[PDB]
Amino acid sequence: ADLKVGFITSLSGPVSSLGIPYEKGMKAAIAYKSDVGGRKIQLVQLDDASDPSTAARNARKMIDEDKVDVIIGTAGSPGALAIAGVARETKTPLISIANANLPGEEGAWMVTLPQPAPLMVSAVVERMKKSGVKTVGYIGFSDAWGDLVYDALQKSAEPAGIKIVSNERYARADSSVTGQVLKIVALRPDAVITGTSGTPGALPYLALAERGYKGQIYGMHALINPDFVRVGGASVEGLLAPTGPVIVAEQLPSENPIRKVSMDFRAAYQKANGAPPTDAFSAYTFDAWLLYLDAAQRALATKAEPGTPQFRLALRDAIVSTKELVGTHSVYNFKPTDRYGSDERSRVVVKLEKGQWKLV
Repeated sequence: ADLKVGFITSLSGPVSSLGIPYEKGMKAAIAYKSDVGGRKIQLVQLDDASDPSTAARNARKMIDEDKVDVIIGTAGSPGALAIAGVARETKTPLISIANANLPGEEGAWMVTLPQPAPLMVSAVVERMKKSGVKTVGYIGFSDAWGDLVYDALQKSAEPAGIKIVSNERYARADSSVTGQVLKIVALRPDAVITGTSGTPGALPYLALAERGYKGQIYGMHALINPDFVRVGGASVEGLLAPTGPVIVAEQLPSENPIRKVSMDFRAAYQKANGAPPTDAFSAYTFDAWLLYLDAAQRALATKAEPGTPQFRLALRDAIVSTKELVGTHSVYNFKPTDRYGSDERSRVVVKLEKGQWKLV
């Protein structure tokens, strides 16, 4: 009989601008393949309105009523963590497409697809190494994302002998960052990296250029989007950042196995949505589908019947032991005790040139 899969994203509320791409990634996925071992897949979708309490109610309804075997996770981290808790309580695996870190047994029934920030930071620290960087200044948000980037910068740069000379912060809604950037320029670091996201992430770069900074400028994958690019304008020219390789698949060498899968994704996204994709979030949903397709195939070989707790366990067990699954964002290798499955193949460094991201 058929195979039921749950899909929760945000089509309303403050993370709809990510839940909409996520859904487009699900249409691509369906266009690429919609059966496992000859068995059609029935998708059960609900909208969490960017609300975590609603995401958890949605999950319970899919699990208790529709009897889905798995859920492919939602557009924000709060909602993803909410589903993760229902995932554990109901013994139903979750494939999270948002960066959700729930370590230990509490997260035994989830995996997290997006690359963890330290793996992304290490990529641009490696670029600093070959670029002659001996001093780096940091400026980032005064929240958990700013903290995480700076902590990963400490743990990656200091072992490699790069001195961090500034740790300035600012709030997301701040209009000015002049004071902080004045202190950074005075230290004359060889490079400045920021720990930011969205169009507020452009503020420090605009300040550095008005202040006349002629060093290298770095930033995170959260800055890879056309809105940041045009707000940054000339001030972000030459910006170095890590990215999941799908963004620049057409530039990848042929030995990079992510090029072929990324190209399959672009064609399937083209077929279902009418235009080629340019965002990272649709690609995460694709990878989640690829992971489910592969893990389902293996769980079906165990003779456990879909729609039963036993198959839910088989599917979880297959997901969290996946080996060498080539996706658009990573080559996924999962172990039961770790929520993440990305390694150094999960990211490349790009440079912003004439408004385009170029593989370095």
